[PDB]
Amino acid sequence: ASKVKQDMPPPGGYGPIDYKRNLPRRGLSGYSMFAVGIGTLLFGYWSMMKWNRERRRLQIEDFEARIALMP
Amino acid sequence: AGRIASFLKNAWAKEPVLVASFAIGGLAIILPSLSPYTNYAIRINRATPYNYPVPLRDDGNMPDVPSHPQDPQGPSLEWLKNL
Ligand SMILES: CCCCCCCC/C=C\CCCCCCCC(=O)O[C@H](COC(=O)CCCCCCC/C=C/CCCCCCCC)COP(=O)(O)OCCN
Repeated sequence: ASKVKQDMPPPGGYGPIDYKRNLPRRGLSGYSMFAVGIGTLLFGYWSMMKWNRERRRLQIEDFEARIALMP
Repeated sequence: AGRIASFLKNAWAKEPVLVASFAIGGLAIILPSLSPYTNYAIRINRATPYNYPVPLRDDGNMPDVPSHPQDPQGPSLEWLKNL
């Protein structure tokens, strides 16, 4: 005496189902990354130049200590 | 002018690794001849006392040889401290 009951889609329909590709760009420009790399290299070069000059001075100092002790 | 521009553009599009390698090698070849610190590097190398400085026998005719390390004569590494 009841209505016919069956597995049916809801009245109206279903919400949209996405199927198309989604691969967003999400990236910097090439110039930006190249510039960051070059700037990092230059900063490292300057730091290493200072440190190596100081190291050469220290080496000279301890070499002179050896020279003083040699006789 | 334009031929080299098109060739460089094609190379940058097809072989960026080779373009970068050739640029780096060319810079490494060229730049040292134009730098003022190469002389400083040579002088730093010459200033390192690996062996003992043997004193010279005084004969009374060397105004430019010190008789003591703290004497004003002889080479000075005052330039090196500020470098
Ligand atoms: C003056 C610098 C000299 C010293 C620095 C160099 C250091 C080391 C670099 C050289 C290593 C060996 C390089 C060998 C080159 C072989 C070229 C070649 O035949 O390869 C071609 C590919 O390359 C070519 O197309 C021919 C040459 C293309 C141009 C390469 C660079 C030429 C010069 C451009 C750079 C100029 C300097 C930079 C200036 C910056 C711009 C302002 C074939 O590729 P396949 O792997 O077989 O292909 C299979 C898949 N398809």
